[PDB]
Amino acid sequence: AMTFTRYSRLRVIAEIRNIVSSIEFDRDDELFATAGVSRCIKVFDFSSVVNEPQCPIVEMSTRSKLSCLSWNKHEKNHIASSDYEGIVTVWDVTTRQSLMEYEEHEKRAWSVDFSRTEPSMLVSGSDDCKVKVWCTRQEASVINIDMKANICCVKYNPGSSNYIAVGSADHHIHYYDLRNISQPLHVFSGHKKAVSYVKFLSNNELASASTDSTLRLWDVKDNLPVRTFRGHTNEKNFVGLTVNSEYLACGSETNEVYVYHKEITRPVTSHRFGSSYFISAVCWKSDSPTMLTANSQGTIKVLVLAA
Amino acid sequence: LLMVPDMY
Repeated sequence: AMTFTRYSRLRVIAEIRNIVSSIEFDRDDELFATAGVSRCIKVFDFSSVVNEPQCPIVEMSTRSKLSCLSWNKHEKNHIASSDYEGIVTVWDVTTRQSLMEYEEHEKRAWSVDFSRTEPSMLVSGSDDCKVKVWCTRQEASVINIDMKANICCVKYNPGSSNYIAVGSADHHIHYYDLRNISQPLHVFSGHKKAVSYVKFLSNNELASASTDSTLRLWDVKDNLPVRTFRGHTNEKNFVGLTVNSEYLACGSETNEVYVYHKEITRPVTSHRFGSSYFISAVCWKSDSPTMLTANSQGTIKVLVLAA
Repeated sequence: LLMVPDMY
């Protein structure tokens, strides 16, 4: 561990005081947004949160409980949401208007992700067992993938809009090339329970979380299992997963945030939240040691890895 | 309640 990591703890540097389902930085890591069961997307200024004694600069009320947020990687002011009615909405946080309301899903949509490299493209996954690919210039879905089980998470590859990872209630990660959706490129088995999150560390490194109380690392160039991470408790809830080039962080049903270095299977450190409660959302500030966290009480903390 | 679905 000493070769790979210089950290032993997480420091709390700010706190905002139900469930927060999603917490995400905008394109420049300047603003962040929260959303969840209270039917409200709240936008905060990160530097104000860190420097001050805590009010959002924008709030947008919604028709349904929110499951996920994804900021646009090109249009600074645009953010997508998925909700419990199945609706995938693109919002403008300056005008507060919904720019697009995509309504084809028949059940709760659990996840939405805006592509980094083709930024008008966004993908969603739903309890209706469909993955839908959307373009912000078109009202109808561009691609539909009919799957056999509830979709819990979808994520675009960071280097190409042709590939998506799909975490399924069937316990597998389905990795698709959107140029030919008749079969996935590869289906990664290993998790013993539903796959609740998928996130990329890099073009070829995919991480997942599952209610089998593990995170797993996968090689999507050569289609190989790499590593399994253990320590946290996650047997039933969406507890959050965030990764960067070197680190994975996830929530726990013990109301603790866990951090792993990608080369080491047991945690570098953990943090007991001030709160019966579970961590519900986490987000790294890009490749820095700073991260946003939130729990089922609605408390938000800014944490930083420290020696 | 934020419960993950599971086909099994």
